[PDB]
Amino acid sequence: QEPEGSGGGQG
Amino acid sequence: DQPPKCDISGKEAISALSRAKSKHCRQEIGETYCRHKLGLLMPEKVTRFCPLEGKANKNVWDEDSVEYMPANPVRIAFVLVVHGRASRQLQRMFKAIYHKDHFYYIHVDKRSNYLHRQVLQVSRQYSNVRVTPWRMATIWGGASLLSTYLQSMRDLLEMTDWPWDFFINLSAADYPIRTNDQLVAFLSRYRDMNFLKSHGRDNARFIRKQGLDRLFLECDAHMWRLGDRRIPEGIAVDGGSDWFLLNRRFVEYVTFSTDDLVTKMKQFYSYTLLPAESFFHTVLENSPHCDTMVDNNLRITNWNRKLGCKCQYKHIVDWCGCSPNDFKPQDFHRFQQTARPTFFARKFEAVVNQEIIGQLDYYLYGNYPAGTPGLRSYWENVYDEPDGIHSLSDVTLTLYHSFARLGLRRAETSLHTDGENSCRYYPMGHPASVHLYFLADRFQGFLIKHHATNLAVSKLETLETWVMPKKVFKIFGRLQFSEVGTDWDAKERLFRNFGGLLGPMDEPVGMQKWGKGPNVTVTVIWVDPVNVIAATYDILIESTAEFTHYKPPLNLPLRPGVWTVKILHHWVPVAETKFLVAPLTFSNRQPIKPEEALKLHNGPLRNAYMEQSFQSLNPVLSLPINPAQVEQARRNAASTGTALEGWLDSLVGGMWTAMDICATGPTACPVMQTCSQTAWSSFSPDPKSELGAVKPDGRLR
Ligand code: NA
Repeated sequence: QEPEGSGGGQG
Repeated sequence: DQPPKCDISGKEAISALSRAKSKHCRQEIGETYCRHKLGLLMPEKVTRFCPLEGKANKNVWDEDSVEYMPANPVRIAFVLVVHGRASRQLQRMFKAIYHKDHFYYIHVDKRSNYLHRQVLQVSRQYSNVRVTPWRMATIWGGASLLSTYLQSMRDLLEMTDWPWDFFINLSAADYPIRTNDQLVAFLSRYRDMNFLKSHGRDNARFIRKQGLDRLFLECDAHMWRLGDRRIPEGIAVDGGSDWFLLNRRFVEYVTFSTDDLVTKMKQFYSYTLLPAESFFHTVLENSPHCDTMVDNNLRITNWNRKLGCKCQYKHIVDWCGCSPNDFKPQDFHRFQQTARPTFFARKFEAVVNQEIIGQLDYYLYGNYPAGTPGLRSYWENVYDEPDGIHSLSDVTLTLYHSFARLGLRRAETSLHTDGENSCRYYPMGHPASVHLYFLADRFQGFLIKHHATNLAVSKLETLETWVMPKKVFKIFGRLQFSEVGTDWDAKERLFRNFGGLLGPMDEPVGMQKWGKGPNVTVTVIWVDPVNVIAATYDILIESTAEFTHYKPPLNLPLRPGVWTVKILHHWVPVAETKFLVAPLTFSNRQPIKPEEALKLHNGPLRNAYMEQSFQSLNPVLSLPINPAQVEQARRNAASTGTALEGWLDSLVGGMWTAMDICATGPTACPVMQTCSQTAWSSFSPDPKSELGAVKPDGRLR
């Protein structure tokens, strides 16, 4: 249901 | 310490060089940066071989499609990439997915030696199970995970005696949500397709969130960010989940092709964060096989980014990452959806919630026979002798030793006689193994296996002791629970230090659990073993808050003994809990010496836990400081050997109970039961995780 991808940005 | 081959001015590279530890790592950081500086490291343009104007997006839905019986069923190569301690859950999942016509190739993280030894026992029993002889340390987000998959694909293609048709990767936290028969029927119908799931958002944002436009290097079990880089021109870059199913024809292409696309992408993704989330999508969509892609990985992933995005890998990678949550029983209905085809799901953890694993396994392959033992229990090894006491800490070594002595004392007092007591023991050596013990998703404590001399017959015996912690939480407000521990898991909302084992140099964390209601404010008070008040603070509990936690900055070392944490509401008592800071009997795995014990067990380096003082609160809260107890605490601080052991075991005995003790072999103690005949021992029967002979239908379950 939710999007895929484990990256959450630089911070 | 030779200088670099080029001037290094990038802010990110200088930061990585200052934080790196080994000379080999600083050198490799320098070489990578300088090669990229000259434009010789990354490709700038790449050939696209796909004849399609864009993406394919082939369609795959009727539930009755999976009920037919194929004449030419596919045979599957499962690649299991695993780490950690949960061998019995991996065995349970392996049982559910096993069929004699498939193949299983298991890579165990280099750092998980216990799990590797358990996996070797499986590979020795079955001819269609093999372990990778090479083993990488596959850190989260590491470049090494793509190296692992690529090498495993080359290995599998060269295994001529294993004629497989599909490639499927799984972790120890995956589980099937449909039967093997249904999986085979579906893949036999679509054997020329590839199953990869794309992110499902704006592609430009996906690139930035993944850090795909940044240069990374894996070294010293860390992913170092070294600067920026350009996306290569001429190709479409895509990505999403790194859990997929790929047919043999495409794996062959990836492994043996020497064309411009595969060559340059293998170089690009050698220096990429989370490479397996993007490399296979990008190659497939730009290759001659682009028209075989189905935008569905046949998985349900339990994303809950309100909880799973806490930048919890900052110590492992120079980036922020997210992780899926563990399923709970209320999620069972999600496995029965028929919108799209799905055959696996993640994540599952038996130390977090096993009930849902049980529901799923029995729904798929039926209940176990009545009277089957251990179905609601779970055992997880957390120390195994072959790995050595230097793999423990001084804290866990000290306390595991004390739990074993607590069990020997139970054995002695459980025999009622007026003659020689044949249940008196003398401890020998170090613990042989330690297990966590759960029952019905409730933590029951530790199981310690250890050796001891039975003194009446003067013979060595091997025993296992069960110790359980005493309840210490004591209460129309909203507060439901309160606990002190370390290694708080913000995603699963629990302490991963399950037993709450703490020593004087640990930094404890206080947690509170709340029910629904109006917003409120409360006061938290930390009290040390001689009634010194260490810290006080207020906290707002908003009407939506479910968990709160905070780690007060307490000067070290902490005074050993039983601490107390109190919660008040405008001076009105609300609840309290206790926790143990244990004195240590070991120093670098050696018996501690007087000079060491005095410096560690006499309270903080300074005379105070914080700059701010709270002596004015002792009378208001009725917490008087007894001069006598303060003197004795200083006396205890100087003790070693026998006196120190008595002090420790006195404290452990007040916070832990020896529930039972059993013998693994023959024993001279008449009241001791055999471990295999108990309900709690790690030697007792556990058929849900036991692997036996292959059945006529080719199954183990
Ligand atoms: Na084998």
